[PDB]
Amino acid sequence: SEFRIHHDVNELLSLLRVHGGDGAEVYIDLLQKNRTPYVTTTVSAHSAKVKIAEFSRTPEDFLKKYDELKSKNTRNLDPLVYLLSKLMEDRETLQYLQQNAKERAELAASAAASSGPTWQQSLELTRKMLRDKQSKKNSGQRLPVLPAWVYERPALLGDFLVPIGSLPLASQEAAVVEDLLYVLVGVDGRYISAQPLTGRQGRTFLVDPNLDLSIRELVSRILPVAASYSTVTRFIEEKSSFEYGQVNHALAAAMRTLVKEYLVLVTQLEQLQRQGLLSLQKLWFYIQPAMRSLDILASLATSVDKGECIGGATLSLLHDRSFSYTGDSQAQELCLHLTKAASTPYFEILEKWIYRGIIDDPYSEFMVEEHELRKEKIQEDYNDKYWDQRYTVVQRQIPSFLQKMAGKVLSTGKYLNVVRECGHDVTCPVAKEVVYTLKERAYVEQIEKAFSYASKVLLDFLMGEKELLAHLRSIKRYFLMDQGDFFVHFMDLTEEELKKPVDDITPTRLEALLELALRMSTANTDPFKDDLKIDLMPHDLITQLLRVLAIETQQEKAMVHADPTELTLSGLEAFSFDYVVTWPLSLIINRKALTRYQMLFRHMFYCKHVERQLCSVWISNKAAKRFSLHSAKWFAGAFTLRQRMLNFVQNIQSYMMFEVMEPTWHVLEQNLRSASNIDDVLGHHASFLDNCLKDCMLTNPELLRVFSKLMSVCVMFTNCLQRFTQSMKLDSPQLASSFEATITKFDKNFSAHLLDLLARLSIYSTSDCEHGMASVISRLDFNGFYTERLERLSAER
Amino acid sequence: RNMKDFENQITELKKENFNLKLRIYFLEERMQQEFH
Amino acid sequence: RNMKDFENQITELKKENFNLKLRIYFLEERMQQEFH
Amino acid sequence: LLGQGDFIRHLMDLLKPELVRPATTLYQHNLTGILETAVRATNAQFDSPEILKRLDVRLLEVSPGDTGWDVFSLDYHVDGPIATVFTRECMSHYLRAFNFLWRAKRVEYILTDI
Amino acid sequence: AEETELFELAQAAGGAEVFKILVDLLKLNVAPLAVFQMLKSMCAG
Repeated sequence: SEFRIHHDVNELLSLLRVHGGDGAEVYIDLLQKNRTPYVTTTVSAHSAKVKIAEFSRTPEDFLKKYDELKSKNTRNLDPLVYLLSKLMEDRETLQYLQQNAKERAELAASAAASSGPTWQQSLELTRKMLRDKQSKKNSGQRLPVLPAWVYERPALLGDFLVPIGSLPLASQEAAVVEDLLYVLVGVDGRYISAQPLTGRQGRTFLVDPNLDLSIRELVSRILPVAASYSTVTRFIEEKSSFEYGQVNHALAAAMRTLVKEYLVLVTQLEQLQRQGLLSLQKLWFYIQPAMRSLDILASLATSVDKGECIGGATLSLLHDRSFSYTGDSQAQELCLHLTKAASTPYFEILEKWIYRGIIDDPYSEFMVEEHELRKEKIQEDYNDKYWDQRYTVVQRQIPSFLQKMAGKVLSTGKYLNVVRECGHDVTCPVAKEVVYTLKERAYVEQIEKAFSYASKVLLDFLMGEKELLAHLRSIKRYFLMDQGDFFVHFMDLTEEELKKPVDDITPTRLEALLELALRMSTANTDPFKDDLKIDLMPHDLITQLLRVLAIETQQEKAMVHADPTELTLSGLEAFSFDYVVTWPLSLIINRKALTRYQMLFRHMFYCKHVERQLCSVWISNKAAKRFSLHSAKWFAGAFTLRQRMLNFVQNIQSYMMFEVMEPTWHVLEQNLRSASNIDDVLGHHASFLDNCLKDCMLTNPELLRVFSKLMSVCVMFTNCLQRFTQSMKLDSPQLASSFEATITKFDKNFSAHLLDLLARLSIYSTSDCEHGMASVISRLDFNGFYTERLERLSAER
Repeated sequence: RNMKDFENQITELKKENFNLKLRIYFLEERMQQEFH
Repeated sequence: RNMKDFENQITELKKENFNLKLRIYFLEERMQQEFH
Repeated sequence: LLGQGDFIRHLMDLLKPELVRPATTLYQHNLTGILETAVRATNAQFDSPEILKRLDVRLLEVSPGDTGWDVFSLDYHVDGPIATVFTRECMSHYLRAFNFLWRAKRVEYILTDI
Repeated sequence: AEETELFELAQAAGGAEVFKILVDLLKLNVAPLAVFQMLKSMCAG
């Protein structure tokens, strides 16, 4: 999709075998500047054709094929002409590309060497193809297939299935008049016959070869509407099929009105023949005005089936043919009525998808093709499809008169089906109908007003019936710390089971504690306290983040491929929360966003687990006030290093908590306080998410590893420290050898880590500028007895 | 023109690549889970 | 900092973004192949 | 046009050690917040945030032999019809006029400091 | 993507490799000249 272009860029670079230069890494940004949700790739086709013909080697075949392709009316054709002439002009690109294509063909060759139409049968085949593409495309919808007696029982459309060489000349004119009265009725004459043709071809009219040439030529000149009616009857028949569309059946019925008038005019002509007062000039004098009326609709129907036009593409062709028949008001006003009649089904469908929001496409003709999806998946998958591929948009089934606002229309329709999935759908407060017009500012203005009212309704419903701001408020007190009582309750209780190894403890115990803390606390203000939970991260917030950050650089498979079964998980290591938000209600909570809020809570829980551990170790050495101020020397040095690292912990906490948490939270609160629509909310949510992706300094792999090593060393130090403090309490191997004035060894390791930490906060943060450096590296030397060593370390770098 | 704009572009490119890599990581996790 | 550091980083970031796009395209193609 | 002098006085108060240094020691985060802090302090406190967005910081070329007070310069975003007014040629003219104004402004500030 | 019509156009070109990835790009609402410039950028090699 969005990267199908990147894939195509790489594929094109490979196909061209372009080694020198920077490749398409910039030309892709050129296409990124040449992308739009609408299409206006029409060029001055006359100018492009002239340029192409000038550059043509065999222009006759090119012109014939160009006429056939414009008759095919395919997409991206004219923009291809706008590229073709631009490449014939780019003679340098032309020479380098003819050479590149010859080389590609030579390479492929080397690799290979080393390694008549039946109009009725065609109509039946097309009907079968349309039935198949309607049944299979519906894929679970009843196909209102008409009785096969329609394809049978021929002549249901009603078209065509005495010597005259010696006849008197005036009698010949009158007899030819009578025979013509039979011919123009889709019927045989007495001297001029008709023949069925092969494919969508005209009724090959024969004529008395013995007839007078001047009369025969006059007949041939008047015959032109003969095929215009034979084919018109075929067109009114063939496109009536529901597989030819119900709207195209209306399109054929509309033509029925005029073909009926053409019949009525032939009937009134019968009145003059029944008066015995018919003159060939009066026929032609009258046939001239009406042959044009037949011809214009004959050509428009011929193209309407030659392009197989259907859906909004057919409406596009109709509006095109309208502007193409602009210049003949005898055709322009008729097509004005034709388009007006056609709009009814189209504008009703759009308003059904828009004015009501309920797209209903039995033939799947509407642009907005709602791609069905299960809302259960999005509640658990980090990938989301509901908000992206729930209401897909079919580009081909779209009229051109709304392409510019088709995107806003799609947004309104998506929010309308959204309120339907929310079960709170109502008709729009204004439900003015859409009328076909060559003008489009009316439609676009209606679209804008509808979009405004749709925002006013849907965004209001969102901030109301869902009230996701309260869910964010709890997403802050819970899932973002900020609930001091809750966090204290967790520390006082979950310390028991987080101590037990990841497997050692029972999740029944964990969920029981999760329930009991709230039952034994004063934080009942959570009205949605049930939408919090406990999850077992099957990785470390750091180990998973390590494999993720070290992606495609040196650990795409060196560490991304790492499995946690070979390792042991800490009881606190798997600790993580879970949440539940409905698909219609609070659908903003995606598995990816829950993953982000849980990764942030994971770092927060590692931090608070360290904080409580350090605080406990400090309280554990509570005898020093009464203990010897000198004999506790192996404890006084540890008391000093305990604040040496306590400051580092408090600083690393408060920095993010005050410069990473408050900014994201308050800025997202402002953005949501001024959010407009669903996309606006998604952006204001990303203000707290994407910005929080680096607000907590979560994007540097080297810094992540350094901080993890520091945390691991401080944890080990407080572990052997707890072992020593417990041995001291009881007396009041590796663990028995973890007290050898080990404060010095721990200082050597942790201080070396902190040296590299300050080195990173100076260098890597200097290369990244930012206030993070001044807030951490500069925060690291609050007094001169923490900066002098850092200043010497900086010199020693 | 500005040079601080090039600086901010770096931050935006970093956040964009971070979201891309988060999608890649979640996708790889899903691929490993479903295929194994 | 310096003027050329930003340009060199931008060039590297663009190359890395194109590589990320290709890798995400491969991942999405694998997702389409397996799950569909 | 090197108009409201309060911003220049802010730069004198702060950028004395940074602009004094050679162009090889450019710092961006501090420069970005220098003007932001002095916009609310100097007479440019009435400058609209939109005006501060139209304004920016830029650099010309690489030359370490010049002190930043002579070397360092600003930028401005010309957008929409404002971009159609400050044409790239006109943007060049505006930048050159600002360059001459800053050359004399730096000389004047150095004289005041002397 | 009307591969039949793309090949028909390629045959009627009578010019000097299918390059239908670019046809996909042109049907991806790509500019008929922004890619024209990239055509020479890549043709330079």
